[PDB]
Amino acid sequence: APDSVDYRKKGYVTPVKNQGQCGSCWAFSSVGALEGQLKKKTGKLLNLSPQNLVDCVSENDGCGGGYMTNAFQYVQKNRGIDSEDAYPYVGQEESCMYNPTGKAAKCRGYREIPEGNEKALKRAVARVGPVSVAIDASLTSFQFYSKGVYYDESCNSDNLNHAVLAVGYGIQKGNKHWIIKNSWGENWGNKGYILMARNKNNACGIANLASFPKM
Ligand SMILES: *C(=O)([C][N]C(=O)[C]([C][C]([C])[C])[N]C(=O)O[C]C1=[C][C]=[C][C]=[C]1)[C][N]C(=O)[C]([C][C]([C])[C])[N]C(=O)O[C]C1=[C][C]=[C][C]=[C]1
Repeated sequence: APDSVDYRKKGYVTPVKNQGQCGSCWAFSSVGALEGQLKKKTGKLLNLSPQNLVDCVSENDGCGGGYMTNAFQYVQKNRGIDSEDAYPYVGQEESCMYNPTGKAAKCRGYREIPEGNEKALKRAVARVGPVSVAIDASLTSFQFYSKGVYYDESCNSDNLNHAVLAVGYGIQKGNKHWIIKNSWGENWGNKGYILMARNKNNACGIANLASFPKM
């Protein structure tokens, strides 16, 4: 059977969102992993609140930045994250307004992935599901991508600036690839997604800041 898994066609992933002018890609990513696990456990997908993370994870910078692990730690220590209808995305920073009633998910910790480990990452996405990863997105070839398996010898594994979410992997045609869910509306890349090279020596440092929440 094909060495591939694509969570989109299993109801594990939600519609592609646009982050706007807010640097909350880390919030979208975190929430993306939370939704994947939700579906795994409860069997039903629901849209979680990225804004809830933006305004409440004080350990992070809000629209300035943040780490997914910090957002995980928050849903565990606060025990609950609202749904989108319970705490809509306003495209900017505002006072934390967690509405306990609107809670739609919980998590009991989180697990990282060995820095620079693509084999282990494959195993995670295969075993656990949608993993939150961070890559170097500061590159024009990446931004105007439209189709195919993305690869550029200048993607810097040391400059992780954009958080994203791995929804699977595969071989489009000869080339191994990580199926990525970006957060720049669905007008970007291939309807919101982008296939990135897999096994071509830790391309873009996709496996350097990976993690997954435990549920
Ligand atoms: C993300 O939101 C980061 N934002 C983006 O990558 C881009 C910015 C652009 C300059 C490429 N997107 C953006 O601004 O959206 C605008 C837009 C919307 C729709 C269409 C087009 C454009 C938030 N990420 C962070 O804050 C990250 C967190 C993780 C990557 C760690 N912070 C970061 O990378 O800096 C700190 C850091 C230090 C050490 C190691 C890793 C990270």
